[PDB]
Amino acid sequence: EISTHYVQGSHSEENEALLLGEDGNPVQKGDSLKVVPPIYMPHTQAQGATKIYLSNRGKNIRKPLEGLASLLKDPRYEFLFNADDWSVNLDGKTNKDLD
Amino acid sequence: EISTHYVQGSHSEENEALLLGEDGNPVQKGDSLKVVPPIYMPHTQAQGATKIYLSNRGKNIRKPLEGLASLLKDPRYEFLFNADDWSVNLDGKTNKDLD
Repeated sequence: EISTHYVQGSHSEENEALLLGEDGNPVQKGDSLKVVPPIYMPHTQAQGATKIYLSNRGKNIRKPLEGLASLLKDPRYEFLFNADDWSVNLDGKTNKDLD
Repeated sequence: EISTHYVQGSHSEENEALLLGEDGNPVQKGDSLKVVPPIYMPHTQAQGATKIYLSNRGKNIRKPLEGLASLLKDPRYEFLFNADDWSVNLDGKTNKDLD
């Protein structure tokens, strides 16, 4: 819903128009275990610069996603989202089960 | 949202088309601590004179910004916006902290 495709018309994930640094690397690639969101190039399709059009697949649930992001970093929900032996990693694997 | 760019197509901040005075200096460059806004040249890119285009990046929040400015110039909200020692400078540095 935020990251913009490098080319208009198509919203491919591989065309993420992120904000790159002087060296060439993006300013903020983004993390999954951490809740930092990725940085993206500003949406602008005017003359002079490349045509940047925002993704058209985004829904209207930005506020609930922001609320969930705030909740994820709250240390009062460790028992829910960060269980010791029941923490689900990226690929969906748990150290122990419900037994 | 109100100032106009000196070059059409792009709205770079370095292309601000501020209405200059007879002597050469701008009539109203604007101030930050003071809530006075800068004056800009009229939006008219017709033939005969130089082409000046309006801002192409502004949102639709002119009314809330005017309300915020009115609140900022209100002496009844000093306890919020102009606290005694916890005033914030332009670079974001206060005399004291929350402790």
